[PDB]
Amino acid sequence: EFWNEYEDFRSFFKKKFGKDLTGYQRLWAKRIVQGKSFTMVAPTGVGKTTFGMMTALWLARKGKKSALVFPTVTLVKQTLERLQKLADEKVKIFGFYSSMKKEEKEKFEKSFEEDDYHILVFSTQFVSKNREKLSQKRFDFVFVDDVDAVLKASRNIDTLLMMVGIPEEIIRKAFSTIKQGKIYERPKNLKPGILVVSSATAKPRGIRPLLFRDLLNFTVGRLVSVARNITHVRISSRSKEKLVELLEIFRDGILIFAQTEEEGKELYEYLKRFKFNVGETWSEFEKNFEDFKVGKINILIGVQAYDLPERIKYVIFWGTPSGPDVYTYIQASGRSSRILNGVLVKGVSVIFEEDEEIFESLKTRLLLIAEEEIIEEAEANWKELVHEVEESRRRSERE
Ligand SMILES: Nc1ncnc2c1ncn2[C@@H]1O[C@H](COP(=O)(O)OP(=O)(O)O)[C@@H](O)[C@H]1O
Ligand SMILES: [Mg+2]
Repeated sequence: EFWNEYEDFRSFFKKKFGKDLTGYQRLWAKRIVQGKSFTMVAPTGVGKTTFGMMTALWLARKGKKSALVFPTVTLVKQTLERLQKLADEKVKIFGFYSSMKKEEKEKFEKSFEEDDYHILVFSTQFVSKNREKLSQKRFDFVFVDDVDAVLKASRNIDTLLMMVGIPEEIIRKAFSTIKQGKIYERPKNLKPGILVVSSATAKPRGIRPLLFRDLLNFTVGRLVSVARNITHVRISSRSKEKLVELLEIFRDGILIFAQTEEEGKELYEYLKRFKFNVGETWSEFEKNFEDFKVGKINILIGVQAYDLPERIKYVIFWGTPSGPDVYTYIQASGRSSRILNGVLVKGVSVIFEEDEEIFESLKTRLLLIAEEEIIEEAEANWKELVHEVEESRRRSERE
C-alpha cells in the first residue's frame, strides 16, 4: 500500500538519476508518498534541488502537474536543461525567463493557457508578475528553491498557496483566524497539492510557517493536539449517588465508559431505575448512537477498549482505563473537546477512582504527556465548568 509506492519511487530515482537516494532524499520521498508538504532544512549539497526535479518527473508519470520555482535565471535554465535530457519525450516540460527567445516564450505561454503541460519551471519574478494567471491553476506539486527570496512579498505566499489548490477565501479566513490568535483547521474535504520549500537558514519569522501548517497537510508537529480545552476532575469513590449528582447538572451530552460490559450493564440498570434518559452501546449501537446524536437520549454508556463534539460535552470514566492506558484516556477525554465552527469548544472529563496508586499513575503520566492536570472534586467549580461548556458551544453555533 504505502511501502510499495515509496519503492516504486526509490527504483525510479535510482534508474533516471544514476545513483541512490541520500539519507535526506529518502526521508523526503516517504513524505511525498504520504502526500505530505514540508520544509527542506539541510546544508547546501545534500540533494534538495535534484530531488524536487526528480519528484516532478515521477509525478508526471501519473500525469500529475508540477511547478518548479527558483530565485535566479541560471537555476531556471540549469533545471530546464537537466529536465529535458532526463525526460521521456512524452513529458511536456516548459520553462520561462525574461531573457528567453521570443519563440520559446510563446511556446511556454501557449502551453500555459491550454494547460497542455506536465512540468513548468520559472523564477520568483514570474510569480510576481503572473499572480492572476497562476492563481487559476491547480498544481499537484510546487517546489520552491529558496523561499526567503519569495517570502518577501505576502502577495507571493498567497499565489503559491493558490497554485496548490487553496482558494483565496480560505487563505483569507485562515490568516484572519491566526490574526485573532485562534486555531484554524483546514477543511478536510479539500485535497490541495504538495508544497515543498527549501529554507537556507530555517528563517525565524512566525507567520509563514503558521499559515503553512494550517493550510497544508504538513509534517506533524506535536504528539498531543493543541485542540484540547478540557478540565479533568477526580472523584475518589465509585458512588452512584455522587454520579447521579453530576448527571443532574451535566444533564445532556454525557458519555460513560465502564471497565467491563457487566459493570456497564449494572450502571445502565441503576440509571434506568432512577428514570434517566439513558442508552447503551452493546445491545443496539446504531439505534442508541443516533438517538444520542439526535437528542432523544442524554446519556450513552459504553465500554473501554472500544458521536460529535457538538454532542459530547461530558466524559465520565467509571474506573480509570486499566494500565493506566493513558493513550485511551487521552483519546476518549479528547472527545469532549474539538474545534467546532472555528471555536475550540470546552469539555469536561471526570474519573471515578478509589485506588490512589492507579490514579497517581494516570495523573503523573497525563501531566507528562498532555501537560494537563487532574484536580480533585473539591477544587471543581461545577458552575463555571458547565457554563464554559454551554457558552463555548453557544459561540460555535453562531457560525
Ligand atoms: N541521490 C544522490 N546521490 C549522489 N549524488 C547526488 C544525489 N542527488 C544529487 N546529487 C548530486 O549532488 C549535487 C548537488 O545536489 P543538489 O541537488 O544541488 O543539492 P542542494 O539542492 O542541497 O544544493 C548535484 O550536482 C547532483 O548531481
Ligand atoms: Mg540547490
